[PDB]
Amino acid sequence: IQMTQSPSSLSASVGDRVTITCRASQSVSSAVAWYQQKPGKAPKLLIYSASSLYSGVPSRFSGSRSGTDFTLTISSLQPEDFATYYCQQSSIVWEPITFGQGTKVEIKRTVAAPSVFIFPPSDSQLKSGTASVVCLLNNFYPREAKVQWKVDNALQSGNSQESVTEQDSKDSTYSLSSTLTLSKADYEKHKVYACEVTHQGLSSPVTKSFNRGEC
Amino acid sequence: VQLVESGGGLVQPGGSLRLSCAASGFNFYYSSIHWVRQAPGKGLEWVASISSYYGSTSYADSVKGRFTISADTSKNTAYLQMNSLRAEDTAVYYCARETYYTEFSWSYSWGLDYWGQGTLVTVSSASTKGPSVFPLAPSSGGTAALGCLVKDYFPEPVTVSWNSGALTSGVHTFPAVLQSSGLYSLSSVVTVPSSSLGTQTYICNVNHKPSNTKVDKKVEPKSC
Amino acid sequence: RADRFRCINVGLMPVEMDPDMSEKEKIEFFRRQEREYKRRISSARPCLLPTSVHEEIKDMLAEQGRVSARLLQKIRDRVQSWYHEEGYACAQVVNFGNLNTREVVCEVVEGD
Repeated sequence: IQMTQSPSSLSASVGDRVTITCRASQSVSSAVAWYQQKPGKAPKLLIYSASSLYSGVPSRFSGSRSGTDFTLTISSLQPEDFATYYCQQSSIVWEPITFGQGTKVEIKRTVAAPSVFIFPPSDSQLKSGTASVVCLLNNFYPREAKVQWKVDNALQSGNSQESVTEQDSKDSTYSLSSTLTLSKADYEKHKVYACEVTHQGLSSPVTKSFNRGEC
Repeated sequence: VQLVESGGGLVQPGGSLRLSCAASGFNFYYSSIHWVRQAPGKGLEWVASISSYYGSTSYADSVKGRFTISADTSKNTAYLQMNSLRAEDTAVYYCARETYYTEFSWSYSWGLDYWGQGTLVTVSSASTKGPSVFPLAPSSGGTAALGCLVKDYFPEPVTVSWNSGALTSGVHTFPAVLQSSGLYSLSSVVTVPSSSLGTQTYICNVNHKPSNTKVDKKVEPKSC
Repeated sequence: RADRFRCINVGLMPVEMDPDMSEKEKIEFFRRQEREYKRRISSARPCLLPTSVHEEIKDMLAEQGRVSARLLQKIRDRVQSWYHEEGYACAQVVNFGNLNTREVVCEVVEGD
């Protein structure tokens, strides 16, 4: 039997009321549980029997049932509540359990501009470890941000990878890393390496740069 | 009450692996043990369950015939024997406890209340590689950024700490990214007061158990 | 899982659970349910279901060697089919219980 959650994701501010729905598809049931999962961590049981609060869970979490439609409500959304929430059904005679697809809850907060840093390839790395140039955007919001790599003012595409931290448990900001990867030969055929950052909190895009060799 | 997963690791496609779940602190004869997995960037997927009270096992269709769940009740342990493993079986596997009552007409579940920490299973013909650690030196208000780049390792995971765990405020360890070489890379950064750069020592401690790699790298500003 | 089968007529015959039961209270709930089902079997009457249909059910149990919802549905269908074909028009299998034991117990209300 299927469990269809809605919405797939949502964004709300501290203090807001958040609602997540979950429909049991192709069967009635009665044993629906709700779980909260932080990225890469074991899920935590929030609600069992569709209404019962599990031991220690704050009372701002609540659950309700209307036939085959189950609802998880967060009353006073807190910054530490960002997570993926799952519903789960447990039917009779040890029938297979099913999880919903999950609903990702992100905290909406006021705009915050990133602090930008650039890191040249390590001077202890160039011996066969090639050239990795790192651009760091620290403690910003929203997650959307554009990082462009310029080498001698030439836009370089296809050779950078980004990676974003999860939302901060206290201030709801993100941090982001952009990694430009070049071979040892190509790095020394150019002098100026720059990371240009465009973001909603920046009135103009901010560039951080260094020159190869000049420490 | 605690559950501990063991036995995960790297295995070639078509290989076999046996995971164990030691559950201490309750009466095994009255609770079911579930295996639930999470592939990278995907949702929770229930894998299998065993009830000692009803003497029953259950499987998801995606693993029926390949996986066998079992239990040693005297040792308080549950097992998931995984045969004919595929790349799509690569995932974090958790075990969880569920107190569960059923008749034919109705049933009652107290939820999957206790969960293990999870163990990673990587199904790939690619071989293990240890990571290379490079400093991200502070260069050249009042706040400076520094870090460590961990490059070219396989499989996941690596862990990074600062000053052997004494330094936690301002630390951001990024999720690993998959490079074209087939290996993983990530970075860990921390912001510290500028004045401390000459008065304080900053070391990143990197640990990659799959390749038995343990590195401590001090990060200093470059003296030009 | 299921080597034995019993059919009982229980005309008279669902539990509103306590909200924050402790571990010991869950164990005591299971024990209470077992004890009450023992009493329920003891005070109930045997089914009209004849020996041949019992052997058919025993064969269904022996074929899979493991009970499941689909097998219980098939057993319910067989039992109700015999009852309705025999002239007990409002006969109904209302439940299966004692699923934690080697003996599946089928509860019927016969009527007529």
